[PDB]
Amino acid sequence: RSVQWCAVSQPEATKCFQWQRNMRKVRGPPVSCIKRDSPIQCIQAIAENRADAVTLDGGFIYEAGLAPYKLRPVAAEVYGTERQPRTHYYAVAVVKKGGSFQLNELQGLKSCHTGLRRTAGWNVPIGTLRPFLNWTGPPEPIEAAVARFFSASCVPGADKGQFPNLCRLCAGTGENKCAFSSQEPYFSYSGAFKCLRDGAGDVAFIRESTVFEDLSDEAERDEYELLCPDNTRKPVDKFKDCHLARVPSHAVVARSVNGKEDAIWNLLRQAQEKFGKDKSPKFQLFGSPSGQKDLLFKDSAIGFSRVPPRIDSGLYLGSGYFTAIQNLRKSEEEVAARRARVVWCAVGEQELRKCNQWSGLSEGSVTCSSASTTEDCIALVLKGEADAMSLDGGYVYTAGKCGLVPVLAENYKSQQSSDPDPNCVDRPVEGYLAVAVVRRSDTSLTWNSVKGKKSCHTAVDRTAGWNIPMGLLFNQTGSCKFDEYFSQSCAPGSDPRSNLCALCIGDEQGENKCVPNSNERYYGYTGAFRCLAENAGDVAFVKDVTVLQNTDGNNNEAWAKDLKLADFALLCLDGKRKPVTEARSCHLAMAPNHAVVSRMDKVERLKQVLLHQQAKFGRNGSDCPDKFCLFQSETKNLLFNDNTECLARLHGKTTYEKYLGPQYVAGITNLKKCSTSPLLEACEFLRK
Amino acid sequence: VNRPAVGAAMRLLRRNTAFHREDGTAIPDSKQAEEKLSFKEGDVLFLYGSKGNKLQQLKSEIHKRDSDVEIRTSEKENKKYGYEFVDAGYVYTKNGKDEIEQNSGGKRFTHRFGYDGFVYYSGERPSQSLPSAGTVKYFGNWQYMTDAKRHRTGKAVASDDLGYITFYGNDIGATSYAAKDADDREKHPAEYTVDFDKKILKGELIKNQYVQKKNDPKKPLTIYNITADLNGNRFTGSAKVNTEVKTRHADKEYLFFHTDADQRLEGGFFGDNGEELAGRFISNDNGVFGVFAGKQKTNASGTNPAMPFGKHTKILDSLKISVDFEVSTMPDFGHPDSKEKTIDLADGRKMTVSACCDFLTYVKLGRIKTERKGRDIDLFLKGIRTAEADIPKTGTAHYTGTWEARIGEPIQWDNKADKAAKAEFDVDFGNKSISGTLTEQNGVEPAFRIENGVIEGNGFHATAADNLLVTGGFYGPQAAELGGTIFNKDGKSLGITEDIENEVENEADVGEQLEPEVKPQFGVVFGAKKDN
Ligand SMILES: [Fe+3]
Repeated sequence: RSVQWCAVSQPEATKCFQWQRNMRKVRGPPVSCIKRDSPIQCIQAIAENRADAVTLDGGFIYEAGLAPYKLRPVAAEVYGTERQPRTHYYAVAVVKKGGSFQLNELQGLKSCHTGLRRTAGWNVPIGTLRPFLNWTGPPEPIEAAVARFFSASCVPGADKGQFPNLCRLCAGTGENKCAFSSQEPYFSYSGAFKCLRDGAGDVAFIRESTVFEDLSDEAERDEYELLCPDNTRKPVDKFKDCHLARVPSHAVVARSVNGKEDAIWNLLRQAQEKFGKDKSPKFQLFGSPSGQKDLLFKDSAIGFSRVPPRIDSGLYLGSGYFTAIQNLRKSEEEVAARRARVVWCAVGEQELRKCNQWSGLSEGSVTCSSASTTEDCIALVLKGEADAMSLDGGYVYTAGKCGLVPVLAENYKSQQSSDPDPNCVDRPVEGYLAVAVVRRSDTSLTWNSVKGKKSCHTAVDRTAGWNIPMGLLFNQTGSCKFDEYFSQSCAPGSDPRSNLCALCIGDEQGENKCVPNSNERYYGYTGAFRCLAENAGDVAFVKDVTVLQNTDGNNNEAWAKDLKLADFALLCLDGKRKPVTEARSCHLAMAPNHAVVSRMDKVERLKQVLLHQQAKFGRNGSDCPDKFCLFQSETKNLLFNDNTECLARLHGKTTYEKYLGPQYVAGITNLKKCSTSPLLEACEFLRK
Repeated sequence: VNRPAVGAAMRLLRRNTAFHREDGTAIPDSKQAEEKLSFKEGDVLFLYGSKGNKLQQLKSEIHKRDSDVEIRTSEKENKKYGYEFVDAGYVYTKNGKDEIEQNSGGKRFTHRFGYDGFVYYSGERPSQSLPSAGTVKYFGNWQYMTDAKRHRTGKAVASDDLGYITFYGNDIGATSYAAKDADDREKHPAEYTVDFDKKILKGELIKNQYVQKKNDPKKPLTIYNITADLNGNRFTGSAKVNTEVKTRHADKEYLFFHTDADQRLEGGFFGDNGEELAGRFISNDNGVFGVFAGKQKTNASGTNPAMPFGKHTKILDSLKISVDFEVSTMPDFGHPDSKEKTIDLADGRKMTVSACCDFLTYVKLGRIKTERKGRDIDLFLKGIRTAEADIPKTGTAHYTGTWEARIGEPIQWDNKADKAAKAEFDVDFGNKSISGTLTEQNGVEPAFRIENGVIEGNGFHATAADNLLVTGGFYGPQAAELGGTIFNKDGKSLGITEDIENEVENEADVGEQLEPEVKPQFGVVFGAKKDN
């Protein structure tokens, strides 16, 4: 199909024509530019179905994302040598020869920014020096109403009319005195670097890849330096100790739906292999007709990695830089609240409403915001919208390998309970003991007798439901093909159309099949343990204590009344079948706990909320026969788990590789070598 | 609370579970604001129109609350009973954003969970009559909706144990469709034995118990017994639990269903054959609003006194001419009921009606009109059958009464068009020889001249340019009042199914129900009381 492109620099719209021209002389897709003056018109046009893609820096991606356009990147550009490629460019502050000024004293000095709301000219620098402008700004936006701080200042693209300072030093010579154009002699890193070479001002706010990209005379370096954050100023090329923001890189965008990661990634990979770094003289896609820099694309850059089908603007832009792009346009007595509200993330309605009751009693110190499945509750705890949740070990893996940490862990009551323990907070965790229970009515079945039968387990991707059993069955078989194992099976959270979600029933009307929330009757521990006892599959793989808490009508409902514990016995690895009461001897394996995952932001704070509105207000110790009941309660295994007889003291295992145990990480790395996951691969993109 | 109608619906009972005081602190001893809620009686949300329109009114109310949510309807069970006219179903939604109202100081004072919905029952064509001889057996289901207390035992045990999915029963109205212990395919059936010898109706109301492994036969526990007393179309009476509940299950079912409904069970047979059944009730502590509905066994053996129409003989009718001409039947309350009343009517705007002399209130007929497709002029015949106890077919009757003629769009005439609202009939009971005068211009001879309206068995053709036809019907005390319509208006006519050459019984948009005739252009509806 005809794939378009949205220029912004139409005088320099020649790295646009040359593209389709010396691609049509090869064969040519029907490309064209649809020019405008400012980029925002391009974001509009693409949202307005008028163009396909234009690359944006940080702040512009943010503005291009939120409603009502919802733009999504596809291809994150790569910066560095063809041997060692990365996509994390930096933003630094260049100065005069000696200068004698540090970044903390810029009162009246004559600055040179690079463009309104860009992450090396405006957002990062402002946020860096924001504790100095001191603007009570519900009225009086930042632009200059508080950028009186500097007396002289150049900031292209600024509204020339409103404020006097923001393009004085911008020598635009006419109505372009202030413009966001290609004809502003002080616009890009090169212009807002000549705004320091000309000595007209001192502090340039630009990338790290220019001091060597436009200073060919390699003796003129030792005077220009980089204004560091750490109260000092170090020589230029040591920038891994002097840079100011590990921002992400200009990332070609395209619409939310029909944005075509595929089409433009295809033509872009052809061009990446054909016209990339150090190649033919047929208009490489990285170069410049001398006089300008980064001409409506990027220059001095090798290529662009592909951004997975999971990443959308909030995820792409990081977490630090996203909190920073937001908490400047809201007042200091507002965005100091957000750093004290533990926005909790539930999964599915029922624990959302448990969470709302909590929010009510919380004293306004714990709000709530929910999601549908732990994949998406992660996709929230990432982009800032909810700073906590709790999940079963296999999910501590799938999450920690997305860049989070475990904070506390549901310290289950291990078999050696023997008492009510008051110091339940600081008794380090013990994992759980995952077993494979079966009904001794049928006596033929042995260990070798698992394949091809009817059997249902407790969860997908959790440790005791889909990865300790099927891991060992893979280690014996070798065919990591997961539906061929069993004839009919109820594993909650897989596809619903397979021969692997045929033995599930769902909800009341019978619609929510295998959905990983609490609406799939046979989901979760008691869920699989329903699927078995109702006699539709043979072997169940579940945590042990459930076969202990589903006799004597311990669920006093229909299905768990009338049942006896002398009616099921365990499996083993040999083939015997002993009595369940001592699963300490012939279980299926050990496994790690669940745990409360969160971010490195707000982790000294989730030791000030959860530590004393669970230890108190909290199921054994101050109230809740009546008010809170945040555990085994009126509700069962929602938002926690109903053996959660405390919350933990994780004791150092922040780096989950230090938490999950080096053996289970090995297991799940052996497993997820045949099975991908919607998240894991995108989030392994987000560590490149 | 027993003023019956076509369709009712109670709305779920969302309880105010917001701890902190309105403006203060946490209503002093640890409680919520509304720590109980029984029902009221400004809530039976009467409905009207087509079943789909009633359902859609409920739907639109929930929509008026919120517009993104999805409604979990009732259909996916009720097919199991193959209903045709009456339904006792449910609507609800659990996609709701709960109502929060906070205070300035951060505190909160109102919190209503999002679960929103109704239970409802809807009937069509109330049974103007009933099977008469022997007993009859209906099968069908019910639905209920309880109050919403906060501790139905005093231990706050999980609201999953006692029956229902979480948060139902303890913080909102415990309900039926959200009950999840039964023979999960069929939860709540019920059976109906009706005996007209004593004009009574007994019924058993059953909640299927639970089978561990989904193979066994059911364990039916009858939860509500029904003793109802007939009154034509409707029936009043009492819903009350059995005692097996109170004895065995004093912790699971004796804890919602625990007070009778004395004189507070209403219902109506629907289908003009009394072959389907609707009803409702509310337990006398206003704690269980429940609506039920059943249906014939489809093996309908006829009754010997053929009261219920629909493959038997009509007894009482409400006949209404449609919009501007044709005639139709409007479903029958079974109730008798207007000169220059300049007040509103249920049709939408200000009825300026003129219906004269009221020395006969049993049968009614004549003119209904209403001023602000359209509705211009209204002829009605609302006539109730005779009470078959007063005065038998031995005697003599002289009827005088009401009369009204219509022609269509051209200028029409009134009761005094005969120079007097006479509609005069002479008949002998012992011979059933209805005759008399229904004047067209003046007298008997300058009118339609057909007489000797004998009655054969139940059927009849009382009559009072050859080969004409006129029909009537009995009203008041036993054979004591008379009246009907001329069966000679146009190609079609007035009264019973239109004589329009008998091509298709309204199987299309043409209306070609019954037998042919010739085309004059004049119609009249008549009635009269006995004199002696
Ligand atoms: Fe940049």
